[PDB]
Amino acid sequence: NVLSETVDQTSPHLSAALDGVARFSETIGKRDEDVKKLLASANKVATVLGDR
Amino acid sequence: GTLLDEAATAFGGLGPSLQRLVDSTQAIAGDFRANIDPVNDIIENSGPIIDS
Amino acid sequence: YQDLIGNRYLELKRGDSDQILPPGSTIPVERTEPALDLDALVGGFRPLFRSLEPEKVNTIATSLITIFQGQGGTINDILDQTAQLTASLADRDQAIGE
Amino acid sequence: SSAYPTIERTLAGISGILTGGGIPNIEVIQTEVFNILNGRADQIREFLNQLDTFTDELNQQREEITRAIDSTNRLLNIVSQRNDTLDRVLTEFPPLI
Amino acid sequence: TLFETITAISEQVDPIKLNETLTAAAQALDGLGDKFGRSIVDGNAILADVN
Amino acid sequence: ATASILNPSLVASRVIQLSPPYTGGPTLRDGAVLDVDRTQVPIEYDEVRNQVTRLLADLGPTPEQPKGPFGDIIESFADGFAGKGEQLNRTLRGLSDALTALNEGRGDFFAVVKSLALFVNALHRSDQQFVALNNDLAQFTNSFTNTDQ
Repeated sequence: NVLSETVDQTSPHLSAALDGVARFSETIGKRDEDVKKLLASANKVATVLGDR
Repeated sequence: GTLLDEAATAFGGLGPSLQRLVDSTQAIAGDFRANIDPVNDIIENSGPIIDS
Repeated sequence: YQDLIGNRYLELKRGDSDQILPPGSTIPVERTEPALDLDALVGGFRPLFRSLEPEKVNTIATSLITIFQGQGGTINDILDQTAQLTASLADRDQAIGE
Repeated sequence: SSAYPTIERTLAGISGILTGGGIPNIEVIQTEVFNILNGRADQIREFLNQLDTFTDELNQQREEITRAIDSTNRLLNIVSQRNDTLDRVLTEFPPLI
Repeated sequence: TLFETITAISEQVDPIKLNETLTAAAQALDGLGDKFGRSIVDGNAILADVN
Repeated sequence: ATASILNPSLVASRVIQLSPPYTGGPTLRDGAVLDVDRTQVPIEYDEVRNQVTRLLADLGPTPEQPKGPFGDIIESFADGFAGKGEQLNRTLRGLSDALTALNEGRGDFFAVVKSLALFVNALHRSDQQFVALNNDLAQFTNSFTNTDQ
């Protein structure tokens, strides 16, 4: 019963959340290699900054 | 029948995809809790220099 | 099945095509099916009955009651706020890429 | 005119569901759900509440987040179009310093 | 009547879609169900520290 | 060994089976006593009837809930996800891709977090000195750019 009423209550607010999450997730998903290279270069630069 | 059709559409071939999702989620959350202290330090001390 | 004792019989269905099958021809395996095979039916219940262990069922039930009781408004707020924030973030897709 | 499903047909349908339906997976799923919910119900509930608060706080700063993204985009565009100057600086200033 | 009702449900079950759905769900968390709960606890701590 | 009473079929003579087969080691000696802990009993037909009746009454339809718990949950899940299958699939694929991308660079990202934490923790105490530095630098440069040449 709890699951039934939870789904009945949260259903109208789910489509917009799914759409927004999908779009924002794809924003990084379509640039995976760029993001990973950015993280590696940022690791090098931030290590240089922190050590000094 | 409708629920089974929707579940098949949503969970067609996402076996490895959802496996990677859950594994990445747990790894990121664990490492974030491990490094929460640097995160707190950044959050609390970045404001002074930037506002300066 | 003719009965539950072990008697069988062969059933023929006409189909739709009007092309008469010449005498002596053989119906292929592509349109023939076996009987119940009661042993397979009984053995298929083994995982279903093994998945009904009372400990796991009760633990999951109590945990779901604890987690999702009166949390409809909280989950609605989570969904609305994350929808708005993610839509605003995705409106800057080109900016994020640049 | 019609006919009731015989016991054989009903059991054959159930057997088809059991054998072709991937039933052996269900138990595994349940087991994993157990491992998710084993003594962590209250913690998951308070996590839902904290996630609600955190998401509200982040959503209240969406305009500032967009403005920061735009500003960083502009600055990084200018720096990227002066990347040649950056290279020429990093090639010859460190020896002087 | 009982056989007719069970047959009516069985015709709607459509075991192929059920099979693929259950296979995806079982592969989703096949070896990490304790990991997901531990991650939820860790995220609870992180949110308690960040909020 | 465990002496379990078995009922082979619907109408049969019940037997006692020593369930674990012998593979070596110490053996059961004459005059041994098996307690209730190491014995088993069949399920009986009346227990099956009672459990079936109990589950059907408890989890079945009620005047308050005409469709029952399972009917209500399947109705709510069918209505609550009607048309959201493609959206949910797209959301899950995007989330998996993004989270995998973050997880592959997770070590580098948290190295960034630690290094920036060191940097900010060592530089945050001098915010006013930084403002003074910028103002003094502006004045010092103004000291040489009063005219164009």
